[PDB]
Amino acid sequence: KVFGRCELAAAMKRHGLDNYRGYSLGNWVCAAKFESNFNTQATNRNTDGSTDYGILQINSRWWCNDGRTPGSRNLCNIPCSALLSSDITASVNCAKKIVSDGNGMNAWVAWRNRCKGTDVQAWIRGCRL
Ligand SMILES: [Au+]
Ligand SMILES: [Cl-]
Ligand SMILES: [Cl-]
Ligand SMILES: [Cl-]
Repeated sequence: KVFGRCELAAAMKRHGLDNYRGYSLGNWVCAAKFESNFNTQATNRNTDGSTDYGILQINSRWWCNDGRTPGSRNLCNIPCSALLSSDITASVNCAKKIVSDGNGMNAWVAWRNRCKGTDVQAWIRGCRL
């Protein structure tokens, strides 16, 4: 599913992601933007042979199982394909565990590169939450 900007922002809230580990909601929406352009079915291979899955490009090297990433963990105890659902509970459960990993949102290279320090509130502009 391709979520609307406000649509995702509200789903993320209801799921507790907003101010999670102290990252304000527009940090998340910003991250989802640049990782997946809001598309839950987004998949992307990395040079190391692992793949990133879904709305937040959760990586099969440590977080989920895809059956093809050699030497890999499944910290979120889920098959990577559940990270492609239209309901984002699974990706969000997993992202909670990733951002609690010690480096916060830096774990999303794209967040650090494109959202970190910018005016994130702009991503939840005009939304009814
Ligand atoms: Au959801
Ligand atoms: Cl594997
Ligand atoms: Cl949802
Ligand atoms: Cl932090």
